[PDB]
Amino acid sequence: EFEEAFKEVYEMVKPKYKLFTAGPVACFPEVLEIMKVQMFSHRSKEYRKVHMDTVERLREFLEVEKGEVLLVPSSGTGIMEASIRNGVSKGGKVLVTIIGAFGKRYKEVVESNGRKAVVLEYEPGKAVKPEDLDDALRKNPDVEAVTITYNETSTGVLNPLPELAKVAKEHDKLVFVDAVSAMGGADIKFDKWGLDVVFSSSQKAFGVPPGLAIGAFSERFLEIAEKMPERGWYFDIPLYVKYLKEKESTPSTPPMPQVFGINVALRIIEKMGGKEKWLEMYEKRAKMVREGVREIGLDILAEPGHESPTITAVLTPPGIKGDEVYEAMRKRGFELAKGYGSVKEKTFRIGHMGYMKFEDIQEMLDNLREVINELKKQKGI
Amino acid sequence: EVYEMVKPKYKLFTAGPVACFPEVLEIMKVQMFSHRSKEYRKVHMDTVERLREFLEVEKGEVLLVPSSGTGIMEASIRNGVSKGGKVLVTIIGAFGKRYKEVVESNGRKAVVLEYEPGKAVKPEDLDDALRKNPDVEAVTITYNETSTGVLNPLPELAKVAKEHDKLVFVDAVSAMGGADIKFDKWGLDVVFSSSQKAFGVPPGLAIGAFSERFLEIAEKMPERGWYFDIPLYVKYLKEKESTPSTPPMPQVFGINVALRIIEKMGGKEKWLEMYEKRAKMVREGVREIGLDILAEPGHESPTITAVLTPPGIKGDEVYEAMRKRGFELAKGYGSVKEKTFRIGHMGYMKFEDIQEMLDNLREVINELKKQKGI
Ligand SMILES: *Cc1c(COP(=O)(O)O)cnc(C)c1O
Ligand SMILES: *Cc1c(COP(=O)(O)O)cnc(C)c1O
Ligand SMILES: [Cl-]
Ligand SMILES: [Cl-]
Ligand code: NA
Ligand code: NA
Repeated sequence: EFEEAFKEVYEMVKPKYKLFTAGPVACFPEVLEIMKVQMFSHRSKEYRKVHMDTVERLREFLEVEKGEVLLVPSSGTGIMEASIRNGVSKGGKVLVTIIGAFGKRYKEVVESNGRKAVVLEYEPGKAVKPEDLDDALRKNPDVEAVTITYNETSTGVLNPLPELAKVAKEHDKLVFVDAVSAMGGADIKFDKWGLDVVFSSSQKAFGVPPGLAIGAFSERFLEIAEKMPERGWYFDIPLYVKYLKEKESTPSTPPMPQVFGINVALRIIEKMGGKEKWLEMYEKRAKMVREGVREIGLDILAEPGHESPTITAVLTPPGIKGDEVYEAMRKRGFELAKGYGSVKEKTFRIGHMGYMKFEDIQEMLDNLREVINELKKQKGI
Repeated sequence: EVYEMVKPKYKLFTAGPVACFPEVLEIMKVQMFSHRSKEYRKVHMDTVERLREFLEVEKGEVLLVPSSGTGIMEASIRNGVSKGGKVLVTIIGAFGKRYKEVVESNGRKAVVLEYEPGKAVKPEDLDDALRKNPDVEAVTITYNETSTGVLNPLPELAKVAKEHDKLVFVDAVSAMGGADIKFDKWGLDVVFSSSQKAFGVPPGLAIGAFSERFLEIAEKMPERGWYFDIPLYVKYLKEKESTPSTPPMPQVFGINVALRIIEKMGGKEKWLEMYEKRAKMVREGVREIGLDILAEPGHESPTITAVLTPPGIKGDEVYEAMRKRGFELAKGYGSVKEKTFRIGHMGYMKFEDIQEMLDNLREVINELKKQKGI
């Protein structure tokens, strides 16, 4: 009846580019289709069934048996905040490992919530070393938890989580993991690696629209949380666990479309053969992108052996800014990602998450080569 | 596979989420892109601007937040009330109780002014409560209590609060878009809503409006966090025309479509009159069946009605009975979930759909009475 109301907004949001973004990312058509289904009550038997099926699929995917998996109505950073209000004493110290922009965000989340942050920082492109963590924990024995950015989206680096988590546990510390750009793209074995908190978002490796956060919490974390004073209501983890058990839903209204979308995404992974084959696909995309930029004669930021399977930070040739590549590719129909953080000018990024065909990547790379050559000639280099 | 579990199977008269317009559902499936792109910044600001217009906000700030409405309920407390500070929480239903829970769980103290389900807060009672509670920093008001179908006299209540120089926090989750709101004019300091009620958009997004006074306090408020740091959201809106973290883009697009629909129908005035017309139709419809509502005279909600079931009949029975007829109403909520069931009148629903729902409700009531020997 109000076609024009729809058409007016469509003109602003209609598909314009082939997406190689850092999040949100291109969603699979099956996911987009479920996003338009009519709503109904989140307290209904119909919804409770879907909410729980999604949680079950995530417990399987994340290999969680002893801990709890929750769906939260917020972006991933919501659980980042939750980890601090629930698992660290007021004024308590947190050893925040920083290898990029999001490690810095965790620090801000720690401090803004009344906790203290002890930093172990590296230059963009480097990954945290287990030996340095052990060293840091040695001289900072009063810290209660350690945060690890599994996949640093600003640098295209994947931290060696298993080994880092091992070291943290040897010091009997809580392990908090920001896996926003890692979950669904890099493996996570929650119980086995001894993680206490891991969180992610719907709009990265899972290829679902933004609006939902996914969290997994250990028994150890939950025991501390239920006794943690003034942790609030919106991110009261024990409250969420109680609602999941009793009402098979969330305390407040959940982002239903995104939940349906994640369920579809999990079924897609199952259809293709399971988690292993899905992660294999991600590694093949990453490889193709890295090898492709290498052919063009460009270097990447990530140190060898720690390259991200979800995104690559490419260093621009001398005299060219990341923004210039971003804008030039857009004019050719390709949306990459601007550099982020302290390397925003010396790099641009290429995401390889969500709906992405190998042929589209190849086409993107051929256009990038021309963009690079043209910018060089343009500037006389 | 998933479509089977979520496919449409009921005519919706829910308490939230609600039935969304076809236009809104269609925009919900558009492909995503960066929330840091020029394309998204344009849509984010257009939506915020249409909301500032709708809410009549000029001096304050309007924000879109990645959370359900309760998220801003929490934000109001962490940003506008000193730690250990006192808040006068007015309660007339289940959600007033939630605000109380949010106040206490965040380390603040709640002073309660509570009424039995069906009643509305009286400006005179609020005035007396405030005189006896001088240390109170803010007053919370549930504009539209969804569990009882009651609309509080916000303008008059906000008036009293300001007379005592208190901050005015308003839970308008089931009110915004269904009952008028004049932010600047009424002196409100915080008002928040969700996408899944009167606006008829899927859940996942929260809307908030904040006054200069509130922001001044928030900026100096220690340890208010990051996710609900209002001044941070204002800064990102101003500089990045987006949110600090990733926003629920589909729902933002949906709210924009919804606001354009309101415009195309004649504007806010005509939209609100449409809501009152719908509510009046439901109230007379149930009263014609021989039923009464819970809301006290003059405080009937334009978005939802709490209907008292006949003696011997539970609200749940009517809910399940209607479901078998293809109609989805709402179970009673709170301490009256047995004596009442609810009929929401939000989102997409033609007057004819309401009539068809009312006719089936009549047969359902008689069928229930008959099987119960009534
Ligand atoms: C994208 C991202 C975040 C923020 O996720 P949101 O959903 O916007 O809150 C945090 N950490 C990392 C590593 C990310 O890539
Ligand atoms: C539905 C409702 C809420 C909660 O809204 P959410 O989006 O689920 O957080 C709060 N208050 C009232 C009056 C409501 O109707
Ligand atoms: Cl609810
Ligand atoms: Cl961001
Ligand atoms: Na602009
Ligand atoms: Na602006």
